[PDB]
Amino acid sequence: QVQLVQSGAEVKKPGASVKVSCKASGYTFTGYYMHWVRQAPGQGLEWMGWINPNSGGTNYTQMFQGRVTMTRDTSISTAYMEVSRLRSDDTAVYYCARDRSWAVVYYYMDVWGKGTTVTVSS
Amino acid sequence: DSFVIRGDEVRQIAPGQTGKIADYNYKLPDDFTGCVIAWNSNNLDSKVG
Amino acid sequence: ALTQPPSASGSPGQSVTISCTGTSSDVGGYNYVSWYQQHPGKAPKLMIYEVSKRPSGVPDRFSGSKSGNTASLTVSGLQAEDEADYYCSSYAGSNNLVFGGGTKLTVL
Ligand SMILES: *[C@@H]1O[C@H](CO)[C@@H](O[C@@H]2O[C@H](CO)[C@@H](O)[C@H](O)[C@H]2NC(C)=O)[C@H](O)[C@H]1NC(C)=O
Repeated sequence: QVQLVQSGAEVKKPGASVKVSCKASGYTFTGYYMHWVRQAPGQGLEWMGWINPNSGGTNYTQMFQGRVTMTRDTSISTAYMEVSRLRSDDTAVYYCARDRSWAVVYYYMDVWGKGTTVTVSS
Repeated sequence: DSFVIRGDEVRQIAPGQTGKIADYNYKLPDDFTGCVIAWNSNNLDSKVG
Repeated sequence: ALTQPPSASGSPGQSVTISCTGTSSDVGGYNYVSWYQQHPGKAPKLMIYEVSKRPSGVPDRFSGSKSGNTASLTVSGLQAEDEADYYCSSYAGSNNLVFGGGTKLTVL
Protein backbone atom coordinates (compact mmCIF):
# COMPACT_ATOMS: atom_id res chain seq x y z
CA GLN A 1 0.00 0.00 0.00
CA VAL A 2 1.53 3.25 -1.25
CA GLN A 3 -1.66 5.32 -1.28
CA LEU A 4 -1.43 9.06 -0.59
CA VAL A 5 -4.20 10.13 1.77
CA GLN A 6 -5.01 13.72 0.86
CA SER A 7 -7.16 16.22 2.73
CA GLY A 8 -10.76 17.02 1.96
CA ALA A 9 -12.22 19.83 -0.10
CA GLU A 10 -12.00 23.43 1.06
CA VAL A 11 -13.98 26.56 0.22
CA LYS A 12 -12.17 29.90 0.35
CA LYS A 13 -13.11 33.49 -0.34
CA PRO A 14 -11.46 35.19 -3.34
CA GLY A 15 -8.01 36.62 -2.65
CA ALA A 16 -7.53 34.57 0.53
CA SER A 17 -5.19 31.73 1.38
CA VAL A 18 -5.53 27.95 1.49
CA LYS A 19 -3.23 25.08 2.45
CA VAL A 20 -3.55 21.48 1.28
CA SER A 21 -1.95 18.44 2.91
CA CYS A 22 -0.92 15.02 1.60
CA LYS A 23 -0.27 12.30 4.16
CA ALA A 24 2.22 9.77 2.82
CA SER A 25 2.00 6.14 3.87
CA GLY A 26 3.63 2.80 3.20
CA TYR A 27 6.66 3.88 1.19
CA THR A 28 9.76 5.60 2.51
CA PHE A 29 8.66 9.24 2.70
CA THR A 30 12.18 10.64 3.07
CA GLY A 31 13.56 9.71 -0.34
CA TYR A 32 10.92 10.06 -3.02
CA TYR A 33 10.09 13.55 -4.25
CA MET A 34 6.59 15.03 -4.09
CA HIS A 35 5.46 17.17 -7.01
CA TRP A 36 2.38 19.39 -7.04
CA VAL A 37 0.13 19.41 -10.09
CA ARG A 38 -3.21 21.13 -10.68
CA GLN A 39 -6.15 20.27 -12.91
CA ALA A 40 -8.80 22.87 -13.61
CA PRO A 41 -12.20 21.18 -14.01
CA GLY A 42 -12.69 22.78 -17.42
CA GLN A 43 -9.38 21.88 -19.04
CA GLY A 44 -6.03 20.16 -19.06
CA LEU A 45 -3.34 19.72 -16.42
CA GLU A 46 -0.60 22.02 -15.13
CA TRP A 47 2.40 21.45 -12.85
CA MET A 48 3.50 23.81 -10.08
CA GLY A 49 6.48 22.55 -8.11
CA TRP A 50 8.01 20.05 -5.72
CA ILE A 51 9.52 19.81 -2.25
CA ASN A 52 11.69 16.88 -1.21
CA PRO A 53 11.63 15.61 2.39
CA ASN A 54 15.31 14.66 2.11
CA SER A 55 16.48 18.28 1.79
CA GLY A 56 13.61 20.75 1.79
CA GLY A 57 14.71 22.33 -1.47
CA THR A 58 11.74 23.76 -3.31
CA ASN A 59 11.38 24.76 -6.93
CA TYR A 60 8.44 26.26 -8.79
CA THR A 61 7.28 27.34 -12.19
CA GLN A 62 7.70 30.99 -13.10
CA MET A 63 3.90 31.39 -13.08
CA PHE A 64 3.53 30.37 -9.42
CA GLN A 65 6.93 31.68 -8.26
CA GLY A 66 6.47 33.88 -5.22
CA ARG A 67 2.69 33.50 -5.24
CA VAL A 68 2.77 30.02 -3.65
CA THR A 69 5.00 28.52 -0.95
CA MET A 70 5.59 24.83 -0.22
CA THR A 71 6.77 23.06 2.92
CA ARG A 72 7.22 19.61 4.44
CA ASP A 73 6.36 18.01 7.79
CA THR A 74 8.30 14.80 8.45
CA SER A 75 6.73 14.39 11.90
CA ILE A 76 3.37 13.30 10.47
CA SER A 77 5.00 12.31 7.15
CA THR A 78 3.07 14.97 5.23
CA ALA A 79 3.71 17.83 2.81
CA TYR A 80 1.91 21.17 2.71
CA MET A 81 1.31 23.46 -0.27
CA GLU A 82 0.15 27.00 0.46
CA VAL A 83 -1.54 29.28 -2.08
CA SER A 84 -1.59 32.90 -0.96
CA ARG A 85 -4.43 34.31 -3.09
CA LEU A 86 -7.18 31.89 -4.12
CA ARG A 87 -7.98 33.61 -7.39
CA SER A 88 -11.03 32.43 -9.35
CA ASP A 89 -8.66 31.17 -12.05
CA ASP A 90 -7.28 28.75 -9.44
CA THR A 91 -10.53 26.88 -8.77
CA ALA A 92 -9.22 23.38 -9.39
CA VAL A 93 -8.65 19.95 -7.94
CA TYR A 94 -5.09 19.73 -6.65
CA TYR A 95 -3.18 16.46 -7.02
CA CYS A 96 -0.02 15.67 -5.11
CA ALA A 97 2.13 13.19 -6.96
CA ARG A 98 5.12 11.07 -6.02
CA ASP A 99 8.02 10.93 -8.45
CA ARG A 100 8.82 7.46 -9.79
CA SER A 101 12.51 7.61 -8.87
CA TRP A 102 14.56 7.38 -5.72
CA ALA A 103 16.56 10.57 -5.09
CA VAL A 104 16.47 12.45 -8.43
CA VAL A 105 13.99 15.15 -9.42
CA TYR A 106 13.22 13.37 -12.72
CA TYR A 107 9.87 14.60 -13.88
CA TYR A 108 7.41 11.72 -14.05
CA MET A 109 5.06 10.60 -11.31
CA ASP A 110 3.63 7.19 -10.45
CA VAL A 111 1.04 7.50 -7.68
CA TRP A 112 -1.38 10.40 -7.29
CA GLY A 113 -3.69 11.53 -4.51
CA LYS A 114 -7.40 10.79 -4.40
CA GLY A 115 -8.30 14.41 -5.20
CA THR A 116 -8.61 17.52 -3.04
CA THR A 117 -11.11 19.90 -4.59
CA VAL A 118 -10.84 23.66 -4.13
CA THR A 119 -13.43 26.32 -4.92
CA VAL A 120 -13.46 30.13 -5.15
CA SER A 121 -16.71 31.64 -3.93
CA SER A 122 -18.92 34.54 -5.00
CA ASP B 1 34.41 7.18 15.90
CA SER B 2 30.66 6.80 16.19
CA PHE B 3 27.83 6.52 13.66
CA VAL B 4 24.56 4.72 12.94
CA ILE B 5 24.20 2.74 9.71
CA ARG B 6 21.79 0.30 8.11
CA GLY B 7 21.84 -3.34 9.18
CA ASP B 8 23.06 -4.87 5.93
CA GLU B 9 25.72 -2.15 5.66
CA VAL B 10 27.75 -3.21 8.71
CA ARG B 11 29.81 -5.52 6.50
CA GLN B 12 30.94 -2.44 4.57
CA ILE B 13 32.82 -0.97 7.55
CA ALA B 14 35.95 -3.11 7.12
CA PRO B 15 39.21 -2.46 5.26
CA GLY B 16 39.06 -3.10 1.53
CA GLN B 17 35.28 -3.26 1.29
CA THR B 18 33.28 -1.32 -1.29
CA GLY B 19 29.79 0.14 -1.36
CA LYS B 20 27.87 3.33 -0.73
CA ILE B 21 28.90 3.75 2.92
CA ALA B 22 32.46 2.50 2.43
CA ASP B 23 33.16 4.89 -0.46
CA TYR B 24 30.99 7.95 0.28
CA ASN B 25 30.57 8.06 4.05
CA TYR B 26 33.35 6.37 6.04
CA LYS B 27 36.41 4.62 4.60
CA LEU B 28 38.78 2.54 6.68
CA PRO B 29 42.30 2.27 5.22
CA ASP B 30 43.79 -1.07 4.24
CA ASP B 31 46.41 -0.68 7.00
CA PHE B 32 43.81 -0.31 9.75
CA THR B 33 44.72 -1.44 13.26
CA GLY B 34 41.75 -1.45 15.61
CA CYS B 35 38.42 -3.02 16.43
CA VAL B 36 35.05 -2.31 14.81
CA ILE B 37 32.23 -2.68 17.34
CA ALA B 38 28.52 -2.71 16.52
CA TRP B 39 25.16 -3.66 18.00
CA ASN B 40 21.52 -3.51 16.94
CA SER B 41 19.59 -0.46 18.14
CA ASN B 42 16.15 -0.99 16.61
CA ASN B 43 14.38 -0.66 19.96
CA LEU B 44 16.37 2.42 21.03
CA ASP B 45 16.89 4.58 17.92
CA SER B 46 13.78 4.06 15.77
CA LYS B 47 10.17 5.22 15.73
CA VAL B 48 7.08 4.37 13.70
CA GLY B 49 7.36 6.72 10.75
CA ALA C 1 3.10 24.68 -23.83
CA LEU C 2 3.04 21.40 -25.76
CA THR C 3 0.60 21.85 -28.63
CA GLN C 4 -1.44 18.71 -29.10
CA PRO C 5 -4.20 17.21 -31.30
CA PRO C 6 -7.53 17.00 -29.48
CA SER C 7 -8.96 13.52 -30.10
CA ALA C 8 -8.69 10.03 -31.59
CA SER C 9 -11.29 7.52 -32.77
CA GLY C 10 -11.51 3.74 -32.61
CA SER C 11 -13.52 0.66 -31.69
CA PRO C 12 -12.91 -2.34 -29.39
CA GLY C 13 -10.21 -4.47 -30.98
CA GLN C 14 -8.67 -1.83 -33.25
CA SER C 15 -5.58 0.37 -33.52
CA VAL C 16 -5.41 4.07 -32.67
CA THR C 17 -2.78 6.70 -31.87
CA ILE C 18 -2.42 9.93 -29.90
CA SER C 19 0.31 12.43 -30.70
CA CYS C 20 2.02 15.37 -29.01
CA THR C 21 4.03 17.92 -30.96
CA GLY C 22 6.72 20.52 -30.34
CA THR C 23 10.49 20.77 -30.84
CA SER C 24 12.11 23.84 -29.20
CA SER C 25 13.40 22.17 -25.98
CA ASP C 26 10.02 20.33 -26.11
CA VAL C 27 9.18 16.61 -26.32
CA GLY C 28 11.63 16.46 -29.25
CA GLY C 29 14.32 18.16 -27.18
CA TYR C 30 14.96 15.72 -24.33
CA ASN C 31 14.22 12.09 -23.50
CA TYR C 32 12.00 12.53 -20.41
CA VAL C 33 8.75 12.69 -22.33
CA SER C 34 6.41 10.60 -20.17
CA TRP C 35 2.69 10.09 -20.83
CA TYR C 36 -0.28 9.72 -18.48
CA GLN C 37 -3.80 8.28 -18.63
CA GLN C 38 -6.57 10.12 -16.77
CA HIS C 39 -10.10 8.89 -16.34
CA PRO C 40 -12.66 11.54 -15.35
CA GLY C 41 -13.34 11.66 -11.63
CA LYS C 42 -10.17 9.83 -10.60
CA ALA C 43 -6.43 10.36 -10.44
CA PRO C 44 -4.27 9.53 -13.46
CA LYS C 45 -1.44 7.01 -13.63
CA LEU C 46 1.59 7.01 -15.89
CA MET C 47 1.54 4.35 -18.63
CA ILE C 48 4.58 5.44 -20.63
CA TYR C 49 7.41 7.11 -18.73
CA GLU C 50 10.77 7.97 -20.24
CA VAL C 51 10.72 7.67 -24.02
CA SER C 52 9.61 4.06 -24.62
CA LYS C 53 9.58 1.98 -21.43
CA ARG C 54 6.46 0.96 -19.47
CA PRO C 55 6.01 0.74 -15.68
CA SER C 56 5.26 -2.46 -13.82
CA GLY C 57 1.56 -3.25 -14.09
CA VAL C 58 1.10 -1.46 -17.41
CA PRO C 59 -0.21 -3.77 -20.16
CA ASP C 60 2.21 -4.22 -23.04
CA ARG C 61 -0.45 -3.25 -25.61
CA PHE C 62 0.63 0.38 -25.18
CA SER C 63 3.70 1.64 -27.01
CA GLY C 64 5.61 4.88 -27.30
CA SER C 65 8.51 6.50 -29.10
CA LYS C 66 9.62 10.02 -29.91
CA SER C 67 9.51 9.38 -33.70
CA GLY C 68 11.47 12.61 -34.22
CA ASN C 69 10.42 15.97 -32.78
CA THR C 70 7.04 14.68 -31.58
CA ALA C 71 5.48 11.87 -29.54
CA SER C 72 3.05 9.02 -30.09
CA LEU C 73 1.27 6.71 -27.66
CA THR C 74 -0.74 4.01 -29.43
CA VAL C 75 -3.35 1.46 -28.39
CA SER C 76 -3.84 -1.97 -29.96
CA GLY C 77 -6.82 -4.16 -29.15
CA LEU C 78 -8.60 -1.49 -27.11
CA GLN C 79 -11.47 -2.21 -24.73
CA ALA C 80 -13.82 -0.31 -22.45
CA GLU C 81 -10.94 0.09 -19.98
CA ASP C 82 -8.81 2.16 -22.37
CA GLU C 83 -11.03 5.21 -22.89
CA ALA C 84 -9.64 8.26 -21.07
CA ASP C 85 -7.70 11.45 -21.60
CA TYR C 86 -4.02 11.03 -22.53
CA TYR C 87 -1.62 13.81 -21.54
CA CYS C 88 1.88 14.14 -22.95
CA SER C 89 4.69 15.75 -20.94
CA SER C 90 8.33 16.80 -21.10
CA TYR C 91 11.08 18.51 -19.16
CA ALA C 92 11.06 21.73 -21.27
CA GLY C 93 14.26 22.75 -19.49
CA SER C 94 15.31 24.57 -16.32
CA ASN C 95 13.06 22.79 -13.79
CA ASN C 96 9.85 23.85 -15.57
CA LEU C 97 7.69 20.93 -16.66
CA VAL C 98 4.81 21.64 -19.02
CA PHE C 99 2.01 19.26 -20.00
CA GLY C 100 -0.05 19.01 -23.15
CA GLY C 101 -3.74 19.70 -23.62
CA GLY C 102 -4.94 16.09 -23.63
CA THR C 103 -6.55 13.89 -26.26
CA LYS C 104 -9.59 11.82 -25.33
CA LEU C 105 -9.34 8.25 -26.63
CA THR C 106 -12.87 7.51 -27.84
CA VAL C 107 -14.01 4.15 -29.21
CA LEU C 108 -17.06 3.85 -31.44
C1 LIG D 1 14.42 26.37 -9.95
O1 LIG D 1 15.47 25.97 -10.83
C2 LIG D 1 15.71 26.91 -11.89
C3 LIG D 1 16.79 26.33 -12.77
O2 LIG D 1 18.08 26.82 -12.42
C4 LIG D 1 16.06 28.30 -11.33
O3 LIG D 1 16.12 29.22 -12.41
C5 LIG D 1 17.27 30.08 -12.35
O4 LIG D 1 17.38 30.76 -11.09
C6 LIG D 1 18.49 31.66 -10.99
C7 LIG D 1 18.47 32.22 -9.59
O5 LIG D 1 19.41 33.27 -9.44
C8 LIG D 1 18.37 32.74 -12.06
O6 LIG D 1 19.51 33.58 -12.00
C9 LIG D 1 18.26 32.10 -13.44
O7 LIG D 1 18.03 33.10 -14.42
C10 LIG D 1 17.12 31.10 -13.47
N1 LIG D 1 17.05 30.44 -14.76
C11 LIG D 1 16.02 30.58 -15.60
C12 LIG D 1 16.12 29.83 -16.90
O8 LIG D 1 15.06 31.29 -15.33
C13 LIG D 1 15.00 28.75 -10.33
O9 LIG D 1 15.41 29.95 -9.68
C14 LIG D 1 14.78 27.68 -9.27
N2 LIG D 1 13.76 28.09 -8.33
C15 LIG D 1 13.92 27.97 -7.00
C16 LIG D 1 12.78 28.44 -6.16
O10 LIG D 1 14.95 27.51 -6.51
